[PDB]
Order: sequence, then structure tokens, then C-alpha cells
Amino acid sequence: STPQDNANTVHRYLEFVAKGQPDEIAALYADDATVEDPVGSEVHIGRQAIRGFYGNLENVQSRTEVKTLRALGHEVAFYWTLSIGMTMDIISVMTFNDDGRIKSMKAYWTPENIT
Amino acid sequence: STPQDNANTVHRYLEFVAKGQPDEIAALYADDATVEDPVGSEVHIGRQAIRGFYGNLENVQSRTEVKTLRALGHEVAFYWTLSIGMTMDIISVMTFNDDGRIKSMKAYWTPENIT
Repeated sequence: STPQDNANTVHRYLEFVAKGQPDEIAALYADDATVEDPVGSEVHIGRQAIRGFYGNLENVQSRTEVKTLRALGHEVAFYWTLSIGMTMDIISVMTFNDDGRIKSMKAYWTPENIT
Repeated sequence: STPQDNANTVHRYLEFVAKGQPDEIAALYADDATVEDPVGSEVHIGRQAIRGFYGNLENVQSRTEVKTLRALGHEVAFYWTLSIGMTMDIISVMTFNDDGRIKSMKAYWTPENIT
């Protein structure tokens, strides 16, 4: 996949986060993808575990905003906000397989980053 | 090392960058560390190659400023500005070995991020 493809996929991801759609989110990930959210916590391995993880937002309407996004090589680093009044500003890095699905996600945030 | 110490190492690094001390920068890296700057370019592997990479960049007086820094597990993600009337905003990720040396650095930026 190209960096443009991968940027588009990140926008998809944030769309489905905003709409509270964990099935759509999980479908963006590869079969043996990893999610580490937050960095430092136990990694979630495989789409089944990843789909379970994203139950934390099913039917949760929110708003997302990309502050800056850099699609380089097979990676995308993006700094963004999640608003559920309460707002989280998050630094995320995703990497992508050859087919364009997400191979890994890492999220860098703490409650210090909640307003 | 602790996330606190790793955050401190990031600050040491940024001031060696500002003060043009490439051998002090290389000393912060592990002997088999990697630098990928920018992400997508050929990785520099080993402290010897890393020393050459920064030694190219030395004695330049620049200014560095952290906008936000998240030290989590054995990683630090930080969004910062490098001022050379040129300034650019960079998303960087460092990871650290048990002894606190930098194991890996990745820098996410392009010339689009130069103002």
C-alpha cells in the first residue's frame, strides 16, 4: 500500500471511532495485527482480541480531529483529539502490511492528556 | 530505566542537539541502536553509523522545544519543534533498553512541516 492509502485508512479508522463502530474498526486490522493502547500495557494480538478491545466504544458517538498526520514508508504517525466537553489529545502510530491493512497500532496518551 | 529517566534522556538529547554535541548524542544510544530519520529512509544501525549521522549535523546552533511528551513503558513519544527563520514540528518516538540507553529512534516529519 502507499502512504496515501495508509493516510486514507487512518481517516477511516477515526471515522469509525467517531461513529462507535467496532466491527468496522476491526476490519481495518490485519488477521495477526497488534494493538498497544496505551503503550506500556499488555498488547492485544489478533483481530478477535482487537475486536473485543474496541467494545469500549460500541455505539459511542464522539468527534475526532486530526492535528497533524505524517504518512511515511509503511507507517503513519498522527496527533489527534477525541472528544466524547471531555477531550483527549493522543499521539498514535500505525504500521501497515503490504495489503494496506493495519499491522500494528500504538497509542501514546495518559489521563494527563485529558481536558 | 523508568519513564521518568527516559523522559530526562530525551531532554538531554534535545539539548545536545541544540548545543551541537554529536558524540554526546551517540553516547545516549545503545551500541546496536537504530535511527530512522525520517521514517521510511534507510535505517542507521549501530552507534558507529549513528555517530556519523549526527556528526554530519554538528556545531549548528539550533533551538529545540517540547510541545508534549509521553513517557510510557520503555518508550517516549514527543512532539517538538526544531528551529534552525526556519522552524519545523516533529513527531518522534524513542525506545529504551533496560540500562536506559536509547535502543531506537524514529522521526516523523517532511518538508511540509517546515514553516
